[PDB]
Amino acid sequence: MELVLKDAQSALTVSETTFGRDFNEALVHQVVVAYAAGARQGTRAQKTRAEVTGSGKKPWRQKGTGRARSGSIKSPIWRSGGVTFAARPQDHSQKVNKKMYRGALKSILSELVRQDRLIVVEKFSVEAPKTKLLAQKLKDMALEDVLIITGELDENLFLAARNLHKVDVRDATGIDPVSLIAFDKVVMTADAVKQVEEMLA
Amino acid sequence: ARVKRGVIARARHKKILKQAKGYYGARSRVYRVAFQAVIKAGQYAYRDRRQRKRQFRQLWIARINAAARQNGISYSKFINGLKKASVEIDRKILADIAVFDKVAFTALVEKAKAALA
Amino acid sequence: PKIKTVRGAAKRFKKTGKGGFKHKHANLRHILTKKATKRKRHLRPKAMVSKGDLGLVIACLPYA
Amino acid sequence: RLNTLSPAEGSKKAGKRLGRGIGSGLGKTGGRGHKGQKSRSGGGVRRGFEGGQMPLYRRLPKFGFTSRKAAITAEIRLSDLAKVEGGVVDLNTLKAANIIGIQIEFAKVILAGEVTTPVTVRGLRVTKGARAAIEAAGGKIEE
RNA sequence: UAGCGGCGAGCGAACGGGGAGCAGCCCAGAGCCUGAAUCAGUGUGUGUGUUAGUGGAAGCGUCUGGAAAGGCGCGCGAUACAGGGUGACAGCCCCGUACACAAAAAUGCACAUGCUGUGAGCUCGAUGAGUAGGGCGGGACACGUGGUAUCCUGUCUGAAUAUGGGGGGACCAUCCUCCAAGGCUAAAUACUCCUGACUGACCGAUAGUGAACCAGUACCGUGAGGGAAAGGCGAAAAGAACCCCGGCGAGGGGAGUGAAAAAGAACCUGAAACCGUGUACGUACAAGCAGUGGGAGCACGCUUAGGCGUGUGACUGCGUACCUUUUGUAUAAUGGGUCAGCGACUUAUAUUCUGUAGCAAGGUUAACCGAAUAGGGGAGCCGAAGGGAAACCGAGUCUUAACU
Repeated sequence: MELVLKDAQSALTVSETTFGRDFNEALVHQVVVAYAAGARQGTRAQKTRAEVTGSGKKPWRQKGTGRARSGSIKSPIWRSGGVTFAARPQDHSQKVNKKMYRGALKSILSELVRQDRLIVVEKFSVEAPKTKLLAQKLKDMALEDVLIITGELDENLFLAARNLHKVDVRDATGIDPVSLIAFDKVVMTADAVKQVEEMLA
Repeated sequence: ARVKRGVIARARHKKILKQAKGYYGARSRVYRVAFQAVIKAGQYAYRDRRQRKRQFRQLWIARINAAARQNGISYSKFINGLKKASVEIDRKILADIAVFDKVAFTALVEKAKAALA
Repeated sequence: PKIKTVRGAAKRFKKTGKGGFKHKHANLRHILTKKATKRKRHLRPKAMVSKGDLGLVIACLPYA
Repeated sequence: RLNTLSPAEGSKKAGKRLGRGIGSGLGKTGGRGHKGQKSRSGGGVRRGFEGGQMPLYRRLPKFGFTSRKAAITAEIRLSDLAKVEGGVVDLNTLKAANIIGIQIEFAKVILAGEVTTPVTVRGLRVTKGARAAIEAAGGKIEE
């Protein structure tokens, strides 16, 4: 399969298994839900009846008051009392199999090619580390919301995209499913395309 | 994610208490009694969608029996007569003619006595 | 945790090729001279655990 | 399109929530019947408990012993040994190919399917059928 | 898992493998030789960090509005669109943020260096005795005295000491390995009274700390100890000058501020129970889960009278609450005065089955390294082969002298 370059008007020869397969929506959904679940810092705790600051003195005698029977002032039925199934800090990571992660990336890349959301430029670098220059450059290429991905992480490009909200610059190594799906257009350097095919075999 | 449950509980209680307007005392004010009142009203309403068919039929039979005995025949003999005369007018309509149109009812009694003899 | 085997059940049942469990027959340890040799000869080979009891055995032996 | 991805059909089943209402099906008793030891929190009897009758794992005699030596014997198919990288098979050359394990001292070359290349088996026991199958597809067995 | 186990309930290894980290030395002792590496204690110098800080971009017009950061129109900054405030939602109003700098003094760490102490290295010798082991009692080892190795010792004893001794799970022999009865030693590791920065599919005032508020307080108890409730006017107090009733009151009515005082300090919103005032209808000869089906009349709205809608409801058929527990409850069996808020199948880790997704005779990694949800890492686990108590055999195997 060939990818038409935007500026050089060449065609980059790619794998049909990586950039031309089907969209497995179930697989992609599992890897997306799992990625987002991996981001949860699961930090919280409520106090069970054991950890509430009280005493284990029984508040009234078992029998003879006409009150209902009670044994602790830290019961979960009592106000001020201790959550019944109080939470603990927990890990929310899911295992994604490696072939399911790579499969999901192959599906989403194939759909970015198929929906014309994938732009392949030969070079994409900025002159000076200025956000003005990258803003003008993306304005000239009719791109507002964009994921620039470059095979060699330029310093000046990284500093130029750090203030722009919609724009994100990645290396070809650190792409994730949720950003290929999140951003409207993905602009890959040709070197990044080659590195992606080396990653995804 | 703690979920407070004030707003939706208020909506359910209010739904039930709107369905109990007009009830005496707590039956229209207190939720815990208006819930039972609303349900028991539901069961009665079901039961009485069947009984209104039974009650209306016995009303109609009493009116046809009255008007037919006014024309000198009982209800039993009148319905037998009209069935043998092959008249298929149901008894809502025979009750309604028997109130509003005395002459038509007289003629129906003549068909019944004509076929019954 | 990790599920502990009911340990005295592992000494008594052994897993077979299609998931059933074999066991040694009861009644052949002592008092023996009163028994016919036909009983004793039919109690020597090992036997499969019946349908009723596989639930219990699988519960006691979760790794075998 | 993260608001258009969707799971498969049948993959996410709901989850029983017990104790909520009459319509749900599992309210009041949550699916655990009337009183008893099993309808109680924590309630249940232990494994292999038949009331007090002597349990099955305890009215049947115990047999046997564990070998110590069967834990260091292995059992090699013929589907492998095209995997050994060499065309020569010893205990190492199998350990190196991640196929028996480090603790293994004894190995055996059971007929379990389709040797093709000529293989020289060294120092391993070979079954009868698989001796014929190794020697039939070129092959060599010395010991 | 092997094992231990009223062989019950349960307890539960090591070998070996993969990683994190890695570091070796000294005395029992003389001579040669000296300050030789070594650290320790201090001075000084350098570097860096902490304890105050400094600079820090870029906007106006118009419409709604009490007020603009909002709408609309046109500009500018960005290595700065983290965040907070500002009269509603601000990149450009303010404090900041990115970034670049700053220490008279006191310090932490790391090099360098001065002094003191300390000892390198070589040859030769020595190489831990009431000790190892034993008997009795007990304990620790996964191992409950058992066939029980090993370690510890309360009691009684008691060696050999490199042509020697310990171990190799009763025990003996052969072989292998190691040197007890003296001691020091970084890193990987565990924890958070306390400080700083940041983060949360954590809570938001009956929650979150017991404690958002002068809370371990009030209060209770002789005492140890127990232990509350209680947040929110407004953008800004501009928090109500003055007049009238009133007891130089309380409370109110005007006036005034305010966008708004049914935003007035008993202050955002302002529910329900509960209590009233006003209007329509019914109700003083009528018996009961108080409704429901029918239903006249009356009062309000309609309505080209269309004969409907809302409220009430005479009279009439039928009709003994809900829960729970039960063979069976109107039951005179249990529970509930009512409202409002909270209040009960969860979480973790293993195992099995079903659905679904990936790969498929293969599937998959764990710890960890980490450009760090990637990629490495296949140690391992599960499956492709069973039979047998086991050796062993193997698409067969076990039984048996052998099997129709």
